[PDB]
Amino acid sequence: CTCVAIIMVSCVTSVWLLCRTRNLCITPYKLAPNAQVPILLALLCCIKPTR
Amino acid sequence: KLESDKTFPIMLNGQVNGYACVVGGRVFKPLHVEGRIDNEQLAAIKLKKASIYDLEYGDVPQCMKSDTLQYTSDKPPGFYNWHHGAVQYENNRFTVPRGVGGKGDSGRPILDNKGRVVAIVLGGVNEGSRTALSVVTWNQKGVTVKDTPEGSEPW
Amino acid sequence: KLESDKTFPIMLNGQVNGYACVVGGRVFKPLHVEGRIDNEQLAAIKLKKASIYDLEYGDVPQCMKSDTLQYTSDKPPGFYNWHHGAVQYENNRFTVPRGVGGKGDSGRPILDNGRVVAIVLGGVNEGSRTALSVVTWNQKGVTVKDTPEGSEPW
Amino acid sequence: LESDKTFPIMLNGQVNGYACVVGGRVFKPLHVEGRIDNEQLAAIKLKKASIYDLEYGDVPQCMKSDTLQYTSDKPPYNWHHGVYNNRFTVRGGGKGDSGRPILDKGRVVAIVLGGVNEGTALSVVTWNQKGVTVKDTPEGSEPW
Amino acid sequence: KESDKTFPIMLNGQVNGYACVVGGRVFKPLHVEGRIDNEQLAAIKLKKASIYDLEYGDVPQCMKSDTLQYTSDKPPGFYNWHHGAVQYENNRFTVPRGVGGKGDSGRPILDGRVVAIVLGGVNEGSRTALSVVTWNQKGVTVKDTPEGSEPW
Repeated sequence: CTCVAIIMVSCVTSVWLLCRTRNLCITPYKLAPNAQVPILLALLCCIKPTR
Repeated sequence: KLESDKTFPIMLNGQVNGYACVVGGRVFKPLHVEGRIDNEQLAAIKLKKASIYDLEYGDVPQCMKSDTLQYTSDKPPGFYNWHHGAVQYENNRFTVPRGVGGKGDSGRPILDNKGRVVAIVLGGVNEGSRTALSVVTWNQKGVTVKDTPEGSEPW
Repeated sequence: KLESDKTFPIMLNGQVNGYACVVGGRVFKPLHVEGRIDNEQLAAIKLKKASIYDLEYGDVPQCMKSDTLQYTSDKPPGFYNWHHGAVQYENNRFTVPRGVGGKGDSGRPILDNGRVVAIVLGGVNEGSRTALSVVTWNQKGVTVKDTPEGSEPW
Repeated sequence: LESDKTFPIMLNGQVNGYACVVGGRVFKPLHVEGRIDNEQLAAIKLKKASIYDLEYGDVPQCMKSDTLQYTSDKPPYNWHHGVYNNRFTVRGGGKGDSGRPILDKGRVVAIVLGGVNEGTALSVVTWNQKGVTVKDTPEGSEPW
Repeated sequence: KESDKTFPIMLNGQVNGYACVVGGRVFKPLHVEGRIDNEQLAAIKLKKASIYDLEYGDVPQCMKSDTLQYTSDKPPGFYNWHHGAVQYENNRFTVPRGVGGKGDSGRPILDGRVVAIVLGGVNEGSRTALSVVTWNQKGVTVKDTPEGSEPW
């Protein structure tokens, strides 16, 4: 019970951290549609190509 | 001066405390300021939050996508038009004359000669005979960046 | 033509999506247009639906009770005025010039030289006149829908 | 000219009555229900007073200096439609002129709430000689 | 419009407040800081009345006869000021909105006599109601502070 509990909280906290970073990665580019989205960021903080 | 229509005010307890502006088929509004945008179609959209820029941003709905401003990061220093008058850009700082703007002028777009928005104003600090504006701009690469002179106070 | 502000533009997301026409002390709108009437007093009434005829109907309040379009089931073939121009009734078919009307112009009445003769709901491009889908009222005066084959809602 | 500052209430899209701001507080009679037709006064929550038949409330911050001003001295006065044995009479304002202040040198000395045709007296709220608020309501008054 | 007597209070070459010599005594608002641009005046010991937000001292003997006079008679109406008009009404010192502001506190109000020393305000609709230290009906010094007044 403890081990499922600790893996659950760690996994949820990790995914929360990651999705937070995902947002904080895309939003600068999201907001500024006309810039170039660096390829590395494009593939890693995986992104739609905006117009 | 004529494109200033597309910014519309927010109503907070019945009074205007700020403005929401539509650019790039995306409506923006400062986070710090509360209210409901004074029109119906833009009142509906769930506005997503961007704390690190103090900007709530949302996807303007369909039928007025072609009715929005454009923007560029190309910002040579000089005079740039703005609702209350000109804003002089120099030493990587936007500054308007002393005392113009204040409470309620947040979210006001700053345009260039060709109607393209260069920044949205969020605050200010009065230095000497001028007042420097804390804004949200796009850098030379063009990613969004909050620019705040020291001691800027939200509007 | 001018006695048309009895007819009221409904609004969906701020722009006029269709029109709701007051005839006979009753507000009509078509189902296929969704949205809100652009009038507070008309915004209240519970509109009862009728799919077979594709109309939602409501009893008007008193304040406009005497100020409502009349109708008529007498429809000789001929020209009947309509907001966007005349309509021609011939071969028991309501038609308009090719290229006038379309999305949004549903639910605008057809009047004669001024009682309602039909309320329009759609249309198919016949030819160089364009046939219309209308809820006409038959010679007995019971309401009926009139669809050329393959017409689509406006 | 200051009648602009009696704000018409709306209910179901018609003028059910009016509400007025005097002395830095807004005033709306109970009987006439409605949404006030003004955004900045819409957000004041009106605390009721049945015994004077007026819900009232302190006006928002940014209109304290733009209220009409009253006074209790009423020698036996002007009013929206054109009005004083200690009784306000005027035969032919009716069903909807509820809450209409009755001005004087631009002071309000009453708010009208209803009336009875003395075939026509006004059911009114005033302020007495010592200045305390009181309702003066004629026998047979109907609200408007 | 006797402007020699008036000294701005100086920080870094800009005006932050106004301290006035009235009736042979220097008064200033306590919350404003700084120095008079005058060699003789600046050294004088100033004594505080915290409740009133008023600092007072004695001006030197040489300037005792060259100070503006004060008077407590303030009927409702209009008074002269450098930027325009000052209203008295209903026991409020009122000004039309947007004339006057920060760094104006302590400014004396002239008819030329001083009747009331502004310390603050609040801008309300079409009119700014002034927080001011006055003399009551019996001549006693009293602060009148409208609710929510931000000191100027």
